[PDB]
Amino acid sequence: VLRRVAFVFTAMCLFPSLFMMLRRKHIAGVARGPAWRLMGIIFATMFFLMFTPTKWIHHFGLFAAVGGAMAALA
Amino acid sequence: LTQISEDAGKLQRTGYPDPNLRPAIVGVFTDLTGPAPQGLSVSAEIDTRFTTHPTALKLAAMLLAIVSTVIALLALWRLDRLDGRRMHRLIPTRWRTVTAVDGVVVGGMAIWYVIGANSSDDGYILQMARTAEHAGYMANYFRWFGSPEDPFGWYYNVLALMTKVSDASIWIRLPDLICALICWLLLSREVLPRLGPAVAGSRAAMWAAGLVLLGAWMPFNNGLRPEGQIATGALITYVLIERAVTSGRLTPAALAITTAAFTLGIQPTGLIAVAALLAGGRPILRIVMRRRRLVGTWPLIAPLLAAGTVILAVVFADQTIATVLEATRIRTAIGPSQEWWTENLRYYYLILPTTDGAISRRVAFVFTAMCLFPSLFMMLRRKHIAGVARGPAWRLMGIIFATMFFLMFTPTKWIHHFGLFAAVGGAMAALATVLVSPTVLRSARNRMAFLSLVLFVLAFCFASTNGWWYVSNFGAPFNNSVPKVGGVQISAIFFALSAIAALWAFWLHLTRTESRVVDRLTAAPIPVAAGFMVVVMMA
Amino acid sequence: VRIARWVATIAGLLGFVLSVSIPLLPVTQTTAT
Amino acid sequence: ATQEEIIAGLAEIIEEVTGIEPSEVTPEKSFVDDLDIDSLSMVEIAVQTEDKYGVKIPDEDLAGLRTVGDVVAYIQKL
Amino acid sequence: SEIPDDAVAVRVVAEDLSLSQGDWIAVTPPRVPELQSVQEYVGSDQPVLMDWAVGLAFPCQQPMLHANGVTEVPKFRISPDYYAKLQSTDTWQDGINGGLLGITDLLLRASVMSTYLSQDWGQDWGSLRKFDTVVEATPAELDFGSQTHSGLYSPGPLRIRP
Ligand SMILES: CC(C)=CCC/C(C)=C\CC/C(C)=C/CC/C(C)=C\CC/C(C)=C\CC/C(C)=C\CC/C(C)=C/CC/C(C)=C\CC/C(C)=C\CC/C(C)=C/COP(=O)(O)O[C@@H]1O[C@H](CO)[C@@H](O)[C@@H]1O
Repeated sequence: VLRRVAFVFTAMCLFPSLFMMLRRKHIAGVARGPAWRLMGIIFATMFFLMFTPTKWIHHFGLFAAVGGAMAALA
Repeated sequence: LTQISEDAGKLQRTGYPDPNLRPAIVGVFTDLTGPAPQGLSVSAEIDTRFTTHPTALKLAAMLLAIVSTVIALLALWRLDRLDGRRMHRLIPTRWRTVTAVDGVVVGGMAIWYVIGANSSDDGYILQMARTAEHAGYMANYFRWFGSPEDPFGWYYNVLALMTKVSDASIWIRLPDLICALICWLLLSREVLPRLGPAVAGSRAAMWAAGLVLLGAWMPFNNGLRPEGQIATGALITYVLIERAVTSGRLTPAALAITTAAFTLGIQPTGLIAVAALLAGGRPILRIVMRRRRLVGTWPLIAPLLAAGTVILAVVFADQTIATVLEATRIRTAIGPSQEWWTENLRYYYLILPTTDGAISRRVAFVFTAMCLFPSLFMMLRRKHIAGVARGPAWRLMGIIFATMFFLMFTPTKWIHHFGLFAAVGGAMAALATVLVSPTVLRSARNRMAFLSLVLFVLAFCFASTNGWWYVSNFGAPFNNSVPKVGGVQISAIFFALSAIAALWAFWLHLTRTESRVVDRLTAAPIPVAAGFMVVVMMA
Repeated sequence: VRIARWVATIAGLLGFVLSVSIPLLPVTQTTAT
Repeated sequence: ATQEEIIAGLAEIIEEVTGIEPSEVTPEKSFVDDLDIDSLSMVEIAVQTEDKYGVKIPDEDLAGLRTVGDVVAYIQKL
Repeated sequence: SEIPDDAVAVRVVAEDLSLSQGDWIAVTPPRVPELQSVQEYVGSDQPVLMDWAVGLAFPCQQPMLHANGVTEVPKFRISPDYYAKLQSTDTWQDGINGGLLGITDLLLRASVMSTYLSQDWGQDWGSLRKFDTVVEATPAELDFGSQTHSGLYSPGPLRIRP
């Protein structure tokens, strides 16, 4: 041992939801915690991990699940 | 004649109908000699579509549009000067201090301007600027069929009229020194005291701002690739939107509109300007709503739309919209598509025309990921931090986070070229080194963990080779291999220092927070990290 | 007072329509055969 | 103007624009002799006092009056 | 500078102590060349086709400039080093995707001629190819006529693909 539909739509639903949860600071509808956990996962698997490091780019559509719940939260 | 072996109508006329097979005219070559016979002619109208110049009507409309938006911004400046605030005392008392950091930044951007490393495609932009006086249309010289770099490219005309004087490497490269001294003179005088009293009262904050400006400027913006001018564009539109936010006026906001419009035009990677424009959308709108009572809406937003579309008067100065569409599809067909730049940033470290991938990803993991994320987390976690003023800081954070999902890997497929936010990432790093300062982070654990992160990301930055592009690495300390000192690599010893700091943080997690050795070691880790990177590049 | 307010609107959006009409304007192409 | 309401509001705007917690703000502390503001950051708070209070501040008294008695003594003189 | 000043005679000495098929050498009698710098040989009047990687290191040689649809015919092809030329430069310009090399290899013969970086022998600065035409010819007369005015029409789609 020793990219136009799959990410940009997910960004266009991601950017409003973060600002809405930031400004309102608690929502009547959605529960508080695992919303922010789904934020944490999507917002961490978008960049520092897969964009800053650059570990084998362009496996485009791998937000099949969490992007779905993000569009639902949108 | 006719055909012998069907008649196929009533003539010998034959050929394909597809208008994608045409000759590549190089000349009209023959091998028969003598006087020319009658009835012999070969004629071809060459496709001089882009080589135009505007008529009297278009030139008159261009001049009327320019002078009309200058009149309407002067009328706007007379309109919003109705709160009786006069612009006395030019170059204010905030500016007339000279700090010791200017001897590191002005006298460090001149030694790097003379001896430093040019960018990858500096020859490309110099070569397509030296020939555009005789061609007359700013031709993308090399690749795309003689089609122009004019869907935007006004800036190369400045280099085109700048090659009238001698075109050595020290004189055509001067717009990346003047735009390196109106970045810093706007980074230490107009955006750090705007960012609060802590970032200006400290000296380590302005030091890490200067050193991160230097360390993010020196690999990328020093060439002829106009990414330094996008840095100065984003910084000018940010301070020109913030001045308008403070004093309540609107003509700095309209000048910020036209500057973000202009420095959208320099490069298609100039969307950091419109991101900086969009991030101040609510304060501009509330300024319009404040002045919406005394003066009506229609004389208020008409100079905004006037000074928003005058970028089209410099972009479309000598290119028709049909000509520009035929110039932009051409790159779209035969050009590198977004799936072509992805497997061309790792493979052999080949020189690519508008990209740096060794240094870009290695410049942008550190200097906007060890000073972007901790300052972001300490910003949105602690809702009321003592020194830092919220709103001028969140707008700059929005510029950085908007341009990471607006330009990079959406609309254009350039890989990370870190030279965009070399200016505004300096102020970003100043925010970071006042957000891990001992006056805001009481925990020695949470400081020592960040010092472990700093040492780890500095180890990752030293992981690859020490390799410059074409003739900048004619002679280097470590040209081919990883930089190693004392047999073992410097990457491994900074990994070991990261391990030592991480263990010292995990050991201080359980004891918990004295202030004897930790306060002297993690006081301002950003300027010492960025200064080590600057001095190793300079050395 | 109201003069500068008038000058901000007219020849402001005249500047807008002229600055948007610049691409759709005549140009004198130089053809070569 | 109940000498505490106005003061609290002006500290809420100092915190919003200057970014200083409502602790240093006393009459004993001021713009340039004790606290740290600047000539162009103080026009932001000047225009915010003109916003929430109908008090058209002259351009010479703004630079003239040095302390934080400037902001109180002018909203209580309509 | 390796051989001393009293050294008078040289003799090339070779060996092929590797018996596989891909291990062979060839020689040529030694020569002391007549070395001229590039700026002395290539002036500022003979138009060269600079490759895009090397434009800033060569800031004085006049590149081949195109005037209303035709170019000058180049005489040299100053290029970057071998790996960046083979994998990064001539794949950025050829007649497949626009390119400048599509109007040089169709018309001119390129032959590499020997260069050495001065005082740093052992580094590939690049390569300097000397074009020569296949048949002797003259630049065309090219009578041009202006004032084909336009609104927003294109005359027809450009040739981009077969
Ligand atoms: C309420 C109110 C009115 C205002 C208040 C709101 C406030 C405060 C702010 C909101 C904003 C605002 C105010 C607006 C008011 C004003 C307003 C109404 C709008 C203003 C908006 C702003 C801020 C700027 C406006 C910008 C405008 C109007 C024009 C900009 C110039 C351009 C780009 C025009 C586009 C031209 C057209 C029609 C098509 C061009 C196509 C295009 C742009 C991109 C496609 C072409 C491509 C893909 C090129 C890429 O090709 P490549 O493969 O990358 O090639 C590389 O190039 C290098 C070569 O060296 C190498 O790397 C490669 O070869």
